[PDB]
Amino acid sequence: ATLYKMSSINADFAFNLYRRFTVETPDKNIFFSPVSISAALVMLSFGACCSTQTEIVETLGFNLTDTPMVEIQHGFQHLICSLNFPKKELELQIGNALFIGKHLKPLAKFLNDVKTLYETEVFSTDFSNISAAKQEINSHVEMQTKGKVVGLIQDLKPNTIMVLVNYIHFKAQWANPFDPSKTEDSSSFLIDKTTTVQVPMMHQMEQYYHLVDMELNCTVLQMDYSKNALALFVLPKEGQMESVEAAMSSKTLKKWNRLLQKGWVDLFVPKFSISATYDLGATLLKMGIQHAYSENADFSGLTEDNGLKLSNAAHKAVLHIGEKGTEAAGAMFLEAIPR
Amino acid sequence: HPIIQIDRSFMLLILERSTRSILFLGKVVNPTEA
Ligand SMILES: O=C(N[C@@H](Cc1cc(I)c(Oc2cc(I)c(O)c(I)c2)c(I)c1)C(=O)O)c1ccc2c(c1)C(=O)OC21c2ccc(O)cc2Oc2cc(O)ccc21
Ligand SMILES: [Ca+2]
Repeated sequence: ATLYKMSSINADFAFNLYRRFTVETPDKNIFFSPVSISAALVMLSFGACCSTQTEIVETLGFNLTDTPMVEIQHGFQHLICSLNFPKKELELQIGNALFIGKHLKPLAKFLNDVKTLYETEVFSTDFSNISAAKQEINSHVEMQTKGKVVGLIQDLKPNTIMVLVNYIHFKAQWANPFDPSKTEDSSSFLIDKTTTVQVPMMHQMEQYYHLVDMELNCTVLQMDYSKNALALFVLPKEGQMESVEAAMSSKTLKKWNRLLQKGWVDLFVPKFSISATYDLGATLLKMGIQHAYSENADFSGLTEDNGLKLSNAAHKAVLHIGEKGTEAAGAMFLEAIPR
Repeated sequence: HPIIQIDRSFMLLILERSTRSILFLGKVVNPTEA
């Protein structure tokens, strides 16, 4: 109810970022956690002031006249809390870690806030040994994602003085699992007009919510997990992927939620894993986060001396879909250097 | 019954119900990409 308006803005941010990725890497796999990316940037905004702060939340899709800064902060705090609330049969955890340089002067308020309100672990980190620091952070992310996100950080700047990381791990079982005895070992999957790859193809005949969107010329299939989560598969008609991508929005999701109807489907779904990485520094800059990178960055709410600025950002996310369910994880990295 | 065969490029969303959050979003073009 109160979360919905925010999650909807978060969804339109997800689709806008998705469309930037389709320009960066056309006709290629895309996979990311929008909630991870949004949550990491809102955390950074908690210590920002003035235009540095407003640029971040506006880039995330918020209108400050509609949703005041304090409301955005409270909302995201409530969102993280709700997502982490234990739900039987569902593994879902989203958390943050702050790796603070030995000589940093973080404000006691910033630290207590993130720890108490934003599921944050704080670690005193010696960045003078940059190789060891990078390994500590990568290993932490690896642990918190149940081993699924390995080597998040490829390079760490030698003058790094703070790193903020967000992680998400998700593991769920299908409401109606596939029988591996009905999985075809090797089936064709079209990757371009003249080329197929072979994948195992799972097969079941069950009642699912589904629709054909008559305007967008795509099939939409909902597959429930056993509690509090679902997967939506969107299968455009031949030649329609670009137009469907253009149309993806919270408005479109609301339309589909009304139109979905449960009935029998003879369903074939591939068993597969993929992984994706994104260097987000320049993308976030293009999207409107400018002052955070500048020599006049205003993070006066974070450290005593306003002594840092954003230098780099990256995301990695992984997916596996099989007969039992789905396991996915992601992590976001934000690097800071002296201002 | 209608057949739905996910045997070519598709988009995928993983949603959490209680908050209506998109946890993951993607497009699968080549499911065997390393
Ligand atoms: O079809 C159902 N609607 C679900 C599925 C759904 C669909 C979509 I699109 C989205 O994304 C989304 C929607 C909206 I509005 C907005 O604004 C955004 I931004 C994104 C989501 I999130 C979810 C829905 O919850 O909206 C459906 C609803 C409920 C159920 C089923 C389908 C179903 O198979 O059984 C239930 C169900 C599901 C899970 C669960 O833990 C319990 C439960 O119980 C009940 C009880 C009743 O009375 C009816 C249905 C179901
Ligand atoms: Ca076989």
